[PDB]
Amino acid sequence: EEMLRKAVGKGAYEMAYSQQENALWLATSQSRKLDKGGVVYRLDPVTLEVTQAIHNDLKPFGATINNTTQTLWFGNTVNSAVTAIDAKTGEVKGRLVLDDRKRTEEVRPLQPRELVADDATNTVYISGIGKESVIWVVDGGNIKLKTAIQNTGKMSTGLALDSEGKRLYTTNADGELITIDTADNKILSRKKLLDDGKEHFFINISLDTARQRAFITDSKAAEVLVVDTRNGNILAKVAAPESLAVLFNPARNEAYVTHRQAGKVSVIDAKSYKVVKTFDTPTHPNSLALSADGKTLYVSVKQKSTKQQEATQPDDVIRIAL
Repeated sequence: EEMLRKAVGKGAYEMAYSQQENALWLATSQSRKLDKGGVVYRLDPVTLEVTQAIHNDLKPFGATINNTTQTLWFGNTVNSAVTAIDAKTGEVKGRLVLDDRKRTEEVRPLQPRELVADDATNTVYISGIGKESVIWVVDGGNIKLKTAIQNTGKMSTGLALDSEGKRLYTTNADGELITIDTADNKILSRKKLLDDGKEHFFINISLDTARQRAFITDSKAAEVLVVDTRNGNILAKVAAPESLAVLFNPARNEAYVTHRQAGKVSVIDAKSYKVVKTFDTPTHPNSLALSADGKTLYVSVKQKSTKQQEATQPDDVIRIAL
């Protein structure tokens, strides 16, 4: 319905929402050439006005929040690290380097991508992408590395957590869905979701744990997958443009999907498995966030920026009253 576009800053990416603080956070990397480090912006959930600017010496990209500890967790992609920030005070609690290797021509350090927090065990799971990706398991209590789950495939970007079921899911560029037992950090199964001889980059995944199903985006194909998390069988193929982020809303039984190249956001009705609404978010939408009540959707919208020519305008956040 009602849409509000608000400029925040350059290099906007992922977001996190806190009902306790009644606030929204946006990770910004700022200018890649002029700025060393980045800023995490605290935003008014109604007006999107900056209510706090947290300067970071490492650029933040991915974002998640532990609702029990009220601790924000950000992925430092270009530094192979994760940052913990107190959501109430805004103080940086500490950082952990996940790949301290120096970059050469043969050595390419793994970079954090997605982050999910287990409020029950205070555990942070971080997807470290690369040729041979991993899942980093971080102790939220003392910001220390517990272990690194091996062999998640090529560019295993996706990450979603089933806290009660003790199941962790990740998706990669090998077209497979990987299920992990969080009780011992071991891969329980992996299944190639499609056997059509086509290339499939499953970038993101969002869970409907109540019905044991997952929504998975694909940047190489023009359809969003709905998958049964018990066996990996495909429940539906929703026709939509090439997709990046996906967020399921249990309060409305809908899934929202960003289309970077199309410049749009799709609303997928999870009962009929059809796109019932498309939001106009011109110029590369990126990440999604929902208010606690499921009534407000937040979309980070990025300007066109290249490796040679950066954007001269800041990125935006769009607030959509559902």
